[PDB]
Amino acid sequence: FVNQHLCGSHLVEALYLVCGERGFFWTPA
Amino acid sequence: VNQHLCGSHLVEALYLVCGERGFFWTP
Amino acid sequence: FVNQHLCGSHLVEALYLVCGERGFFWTPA
Amino acid sequence: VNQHLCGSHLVEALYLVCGERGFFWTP
Amino acid sequence: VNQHLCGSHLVEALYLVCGERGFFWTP
Amino acid sequence: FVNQHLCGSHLVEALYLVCGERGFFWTPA
Amino acid sequence: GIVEQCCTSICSLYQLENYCN
Amino acid sequence: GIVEQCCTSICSLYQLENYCN
Amino acid sequence: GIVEQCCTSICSLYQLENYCN
Amino acid sequence: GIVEQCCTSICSLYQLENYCN
Amino acid sequence: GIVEQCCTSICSLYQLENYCN
Amino acid sequence: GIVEQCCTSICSLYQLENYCN
Ligand SMILES: [Cl-]
Ligand SMILES: [Zn+2]
Ligand SMILES: [Zn+2]
Repeated sequence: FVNQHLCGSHLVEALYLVCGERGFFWTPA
Repeated sequence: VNQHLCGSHLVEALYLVCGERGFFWTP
Repeated sequence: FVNQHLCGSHLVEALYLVCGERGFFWTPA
Repeated sequence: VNQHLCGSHLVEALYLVCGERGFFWTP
Repeated sequence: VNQHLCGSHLVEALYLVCGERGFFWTP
Repeated sequence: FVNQHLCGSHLVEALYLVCGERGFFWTPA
Repeated sequence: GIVEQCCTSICSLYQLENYCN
Repeated sequence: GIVEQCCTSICSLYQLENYCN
Repeated sequence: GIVEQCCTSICSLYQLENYCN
Repeated sequence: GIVEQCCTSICSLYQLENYCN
Repeated sequence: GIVEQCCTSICSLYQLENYCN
Repeated sequence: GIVEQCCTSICSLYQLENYCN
């Protein structure tokens, strides 16, 4: 897996792929 | 319509729309 | 709505979503 | 084919292809 | 399913998954 | 065509579009 | 859910913000 | 239009630049 | 232009909408 | 190939890394 | 939070998975 | 490599095409 900074929509999409059917929470606050 | 690709677009769109308040993604 | 810098394809996609059926113009010059 | 998702990909592609000259998106 | 759009999503996903080791895309 | 820095998934997608049926190799090492 | 409402029809940003926190 | 020409068939970058300004 | 307003500065949704058709 | 395996069904990251170098 | 861990710092796949449901 | 040429420096369409198959 990539070893780098992931930000914004890129981070969100990464969570999407990695979490799969579990889904995820995106709480950037 | 492949739900998975649509999902990708949906979480991007929700990133923009929700901003600070964020969202939960629960298929 | 997000309060942040939007650039390149990210800005373009943001316009896509926000403008909807109106469409938009992308004139970065 | 869902025209909206395709549209998303299309405006990204046009971003790259058109570059400086830009484009108008008018569904 | 339009194979081309799916392909777009696939090469993004492979970017993330493969990271350093990279990949070959050969339709 | 755009004259600018292309990085990460952006560079990969650019290769996707530009190379078409030839495909491409993504070797960032 | 968001997938059924928005994957066959187009959802606007106003319909999409329903799914925010 | 671009949607009909390019959403069922694949458009190359050369066909896509038709739709630039 | 849109780059100075929304990429170098931050735009609101309304400023962003100034660039719709 | 990756297109047939993954464009009709969902591939996980574990199935996707099969296609890495 | 996820921004400090994975956007300002780098996250592993496991750290990234701490934010799944 | 492609990162030095097109991400740290700018690539033309031809330089970018050096990385097609
Ligand atoms: Cl799609
Ligand atoms: Zn980006
Ligand atoms: Zn898509």
